[PDB]
Amino acid sequence: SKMSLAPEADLDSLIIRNDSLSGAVIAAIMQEAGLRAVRKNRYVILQSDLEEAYATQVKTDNTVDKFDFYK
Amino acid sequence: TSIMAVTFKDGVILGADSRTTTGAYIANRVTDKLTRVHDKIWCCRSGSAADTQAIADIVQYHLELYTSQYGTPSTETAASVFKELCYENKDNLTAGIIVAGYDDKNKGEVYTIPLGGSVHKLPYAIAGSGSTFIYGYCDKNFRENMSKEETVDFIKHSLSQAIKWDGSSGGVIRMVVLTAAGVERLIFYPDEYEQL
Amino acid sequence: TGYDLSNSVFSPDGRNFQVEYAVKAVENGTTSIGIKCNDGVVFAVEKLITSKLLVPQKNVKIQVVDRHIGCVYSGLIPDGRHLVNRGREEAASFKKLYKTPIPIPAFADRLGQYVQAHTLYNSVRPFGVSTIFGGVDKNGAHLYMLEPSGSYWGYKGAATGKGRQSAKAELEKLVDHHPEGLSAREAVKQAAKIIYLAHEDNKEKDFELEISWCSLSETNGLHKFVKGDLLQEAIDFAQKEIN
Amino acid sequence: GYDRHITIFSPEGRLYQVEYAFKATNQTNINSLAVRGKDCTVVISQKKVPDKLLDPTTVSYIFCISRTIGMVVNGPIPDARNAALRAKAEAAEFRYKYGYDMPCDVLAKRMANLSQIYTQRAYMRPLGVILTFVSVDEELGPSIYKTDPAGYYVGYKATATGPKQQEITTNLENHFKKSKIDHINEESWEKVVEFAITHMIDALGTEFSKNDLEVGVATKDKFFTLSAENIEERLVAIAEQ
Amino acid sequence: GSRRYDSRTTIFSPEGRLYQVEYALESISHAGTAIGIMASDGIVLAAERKVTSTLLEQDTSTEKLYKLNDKIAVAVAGLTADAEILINTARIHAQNYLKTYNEDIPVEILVRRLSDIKQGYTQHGGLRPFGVSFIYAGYDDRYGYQLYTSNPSGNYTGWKAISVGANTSAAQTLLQMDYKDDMKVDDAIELALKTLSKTTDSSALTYDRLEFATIRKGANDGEVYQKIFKPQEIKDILVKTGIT
Amino acid sequence: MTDRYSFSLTTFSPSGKLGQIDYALTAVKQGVTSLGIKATNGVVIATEKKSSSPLAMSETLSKVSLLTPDIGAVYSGMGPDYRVLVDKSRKVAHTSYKRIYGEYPPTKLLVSEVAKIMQEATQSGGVRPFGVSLLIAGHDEFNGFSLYQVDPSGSYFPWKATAIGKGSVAAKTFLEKRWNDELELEDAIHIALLTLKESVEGEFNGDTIELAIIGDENPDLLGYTGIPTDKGPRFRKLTSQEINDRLEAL
Amino acid sequence: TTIVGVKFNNGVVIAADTRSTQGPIVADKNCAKLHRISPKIWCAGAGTAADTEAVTQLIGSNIELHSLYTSREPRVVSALQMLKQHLFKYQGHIGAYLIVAGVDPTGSHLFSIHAHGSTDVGYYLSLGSGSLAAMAVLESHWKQDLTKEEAIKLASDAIQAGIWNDLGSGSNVDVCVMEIGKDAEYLRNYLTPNVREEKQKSYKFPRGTTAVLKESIVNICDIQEE
Repeated sequence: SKMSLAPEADLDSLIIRNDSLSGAVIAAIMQEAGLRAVRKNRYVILQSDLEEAYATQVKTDNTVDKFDFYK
Repeated sequence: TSIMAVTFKDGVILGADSRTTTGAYIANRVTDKLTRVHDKIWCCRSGSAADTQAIADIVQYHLELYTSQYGTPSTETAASVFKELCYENKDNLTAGIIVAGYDDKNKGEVYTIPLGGSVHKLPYAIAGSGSTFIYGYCDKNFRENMSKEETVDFIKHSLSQAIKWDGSSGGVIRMVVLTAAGVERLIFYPDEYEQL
Repeated sequence: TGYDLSNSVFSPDGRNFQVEYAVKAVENGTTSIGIKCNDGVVFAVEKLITSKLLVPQKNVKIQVVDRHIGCVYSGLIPDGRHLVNRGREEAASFKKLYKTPIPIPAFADRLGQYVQAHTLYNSVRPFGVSTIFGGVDKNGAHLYMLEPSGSYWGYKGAATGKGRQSAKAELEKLVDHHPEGLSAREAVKQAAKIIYLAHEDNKEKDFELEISWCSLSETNGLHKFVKGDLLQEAIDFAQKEIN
Repeated sequence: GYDRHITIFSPEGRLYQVEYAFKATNQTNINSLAVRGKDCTVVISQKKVPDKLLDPTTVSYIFCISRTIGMVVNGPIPDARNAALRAKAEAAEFRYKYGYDMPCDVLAKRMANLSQIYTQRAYMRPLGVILTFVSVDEELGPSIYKTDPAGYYVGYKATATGPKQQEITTNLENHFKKSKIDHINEESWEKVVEFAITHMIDALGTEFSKNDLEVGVATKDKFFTLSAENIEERLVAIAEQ
Repeated sequence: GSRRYDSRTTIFSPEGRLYQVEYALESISHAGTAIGIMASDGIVLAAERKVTSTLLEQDTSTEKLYKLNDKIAVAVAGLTADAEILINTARIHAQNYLKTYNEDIPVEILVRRLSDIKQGYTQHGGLRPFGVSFIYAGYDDRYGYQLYTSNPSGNYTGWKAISVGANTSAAQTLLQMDYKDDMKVDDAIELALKTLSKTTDSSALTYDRLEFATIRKGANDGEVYQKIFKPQEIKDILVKTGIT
Repeated sequence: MTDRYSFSLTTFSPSGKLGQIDYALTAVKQGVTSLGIKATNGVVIATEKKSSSPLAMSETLSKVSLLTPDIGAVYSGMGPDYRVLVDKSRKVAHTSYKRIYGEYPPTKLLVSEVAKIMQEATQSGGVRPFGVSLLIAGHDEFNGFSLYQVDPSGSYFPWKATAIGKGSVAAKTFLEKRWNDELELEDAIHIALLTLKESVEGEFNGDTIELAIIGDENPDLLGYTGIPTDKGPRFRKLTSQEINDRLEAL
Repeated sequence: TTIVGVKFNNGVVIAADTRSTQGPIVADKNCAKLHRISPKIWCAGAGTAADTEAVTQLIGSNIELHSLYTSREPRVVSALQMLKQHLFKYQGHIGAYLIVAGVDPTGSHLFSIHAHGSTDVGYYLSLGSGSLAAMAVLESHWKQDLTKEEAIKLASDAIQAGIWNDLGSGSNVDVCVMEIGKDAEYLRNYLTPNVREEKQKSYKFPRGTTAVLKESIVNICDIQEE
């Protein structure tokens, strides 16, 4: 709500992907989407930036990363 | 059954009749005796129907494996696999097989493997039951390096006589023309070849 | 800790220590080169003369396989002499069944499986030998080198043994000057030049040079030994330049 | 000590030794990408020849199993040849005992089961290759199945493997996110190759000469790898776009 | 080579004992309790299950009582998995003897045969011993009713009343004060339930957590009928004998 | 070349309990949730799809499988270990019971042949236990429907409804209270989904929840008419459209 | 015995007689002669009746398993290639003659397989003692391209003619129609030529006609309850 976003971008797309996240990882994602918006030179955070920034600073793969055959 | 292969200027031509008897009764008047054991090496089968079909599936399996590892087989090579299944088991199997191939490095070749189990490189072969009745007719008329029109006419006159005198042969004459072109089947109906 | 003791175990990294160790056992052997010429191959091996009792020209470390595949190796001499021996079965057997002399890319494959199998159980030691083997069949010349790991590749020159640094650096200059593909008759004299240069880090115990070649156009694609005059000329050629 | 050398469970509940095999895979620095066409499949992989001395032709990662099935391998090359030779034998044997050509799925499922027996016996060591089979099966159309040392395998709309596989995954996903279909659509097989190389230049950042790539294409009833001349034609088509 | 990873499950200890057979005895002391009582005119086999949740359908379930032919039933205490393997080798050897002599197998043969199978694994092979202990209740005309227990050593001996499983010691001392030789099949039932009622971990004793089967000669013409009770006969016999 | 492992790698730890069957029962508790409910006219079994990636297809993977036309199975634990055990389940069912008695094995019967396969993965030398637990639902002619669980030990049990996997502790508590004796196969389907919705945090599309009934026989899937003696397969895996119906019925 | 297989456009129809004999004595007036290998692959057997029964069941299991393992419907040529190999391994002891008909994703097929492992294709086939009497009828009216009602008539005529003119055949004609993309139709007892005409009299004896020496009862139930 503090930041300037396109009304096209939507938070509902994000919430489902990760099943674990904390209030400090979220802080970093918004910085990254808003830092990346400066390279493209966009006033708003477009939904392309929001998605890219989501996939970085998450990970949480160490246990099924390449060992997915335990299900 | 009466088979033959005649090498010619471009490659080699195989021809056979389509009769399969069990005594006086004719079981099948339309049966393919020219089998593909690879895409450039065909063979013709005579002798006991079963014995040679067992060899033809096993040779088809040995040459597929040969291709996936070592590269395209030669006609020479394919002839030697038949040699090893015929000679080793010659007390059980009765197998008179002509193997006719087209390389792009040696043109058409014919190897014949009679009931014993030896290879023989010949420039034209005849085998089967009705072969006996044309040994003399072919030896007069075979020149080497004939043109594809002339060679098809030379194979038809041959088996025409093989059909007329033998009781085990008859029906359609199928043909496989096996060249640089690829694989071209001909067929010749009973009305057509009984005038010539 | 306990991951080095045994074969066919992996460390947390992803390595077979026994196989890494075997390359150190290859590293002690004598220098051995292989030059792919235009028309065939030239094998050449430094054979150390240990003492005045060893009989001259009588301990060939070049073993032939069939009539057209030279094998020269460095490492554990008995262990190489077993890997070739198994290789004389694989060739004689192919030749029985398909009645054609076994092609070289296929022979490389048979040996490969056999060495690769000996890195799969606790029960067998990995081979301690690097092989250089090649020859001429109806598709041209090939040259191969077989690591004790079980990998092999094509090559245009190969080396193994203590002199593998200086050799592989010298085979680069030989493919520079002669990008067309040097002549087989000439490459006898060039292989000699690569053994005498790689024998300056080992100039303590003199040696005796062995060369063998297999060329389509010189010997009819049959593997022979160079002997007599052409060999006595090779010694002269390399020796005059490095003076 | 002797729970982490052989394949028995650890006290925690994990097959350590199997897990160690996957780290053995990314020890060659090959990256690969594989996409389903509309009637064909295309798989490109980098081909790094280290020394000047190696003959560039023999180094290869694309293995012809049958006319129907191609196979691209990620990992150490001794185990490559060991899994490719066993694949060829099963491909032939199938044809012999059932009388048609082995489908892609059935070759994939036979490898996963040999892979399983290797993590259950004690004296066997699991092979450290990841195998990807491309084909144009006749029943199901274009297919890709990727098998691994554990013995797990699954179908794929597209896939990548290697050290920098993560970068290549993001692109392959971004494309199926926008178009909302399972497979790249373009009838011709020539233009699926052009698309393929574009996504590798992005994902790795590397510009590719004609020698750095090795391209394989499965169409109907033949699988080939493209000659060094043909890979140069493709790269002129990227430059002219 | 293989020697490094080798447990050696067949060596002696420094004192002339077999560790690995001792330990098999230990894992049998966690499993459920099983009791057998020998009356003059029958045998009671009564076993307490290790499972008890209500989702589980204990009504058709049999994991304690098995018939080996039509005169010899066994009860199990140990790994239920392991026990099914020895029971098919017994079922087969019981039948071979009927094939070759047209006469039902003596109890002594069928017990002595299973014991030596178990003995077999601690003698050679390097396999881990079996983790099972059987109570055999069987009937033969030579001695009448007979009862036998075997353990993972392979040593078997007959008994008048015995118990394997949890608190083997405690169950044997309760029986020892009460048992008498003039018992009938009615009297024995009442002593079997009561003894399980005093040892069960849970104070309540329910009909659903008990398995129960007898062998009585009250089948006509001098014969023996083995019945493994239905869950509705057990329920009525728990109210009759006054345990609840 | 040789195999020289003939000695058990499963020994008795000095306080009973075979060390290797304890561990394997932990890898069965890491697996994905899976559950089954028995009614008076069918059985339902349901499980959640797990996806390596969004690139990986998931329809190609079978996580519910057929053993015979009347007995289906679903697992929790390791994927590779279940694949080889379903193929050894069909051979031993055909070779020691189909050829010899004609009909397909009863469900009691078939569970015992599969339990001997597990058991002999510790008694024998050189091997370790299968890292899976099976649920086996089926139907025989003389005992109706039944549901079984075969654990990596070998022990089996009849259940009325059970669950296994990581959400096994939560799931069986809910089923304890919800199950009844009168139940339809239609009602049970509603319980099976409702529970498995709590246990899957990921996407709950009807693409990615695989449910299959051992209900009643399908005259249509038989493939041939004109034999009133033969009956269709009782097993039937539901398509994705049909499962999306029962979701909007929540 | 008489067995015909007649391919037409959209499927194949395979029909047989029903009399099974034990030398000159008819063993069973009506009997099953069409065996099912899988839901789409039917075959019929002449020769020794124990050999065809046992071989179809053995190739049944091996193709049912193969079906579940690959997850494809079975192709006809699988059934042909497993028979060929298994009949050869015995060197022609097993006297099984089969017409293996079936449909699948490739199309319809119709094969014949003899006791030595020899195999053929055809568009009409025949087997058994009265096989020659069926071949005359096929040759007379078979033309390329037939409709389902037409082909079914041609198939039952041929068996119709094998019943009158050969002694080994009698009683009912069973037909079995397999169309591409449809459920196989087994049409049991499709033509009944002649039923057993009545007896002149009945022969119920009055009770007490047999002479009985003793009587007893044999308890078959398990040993009676406690």
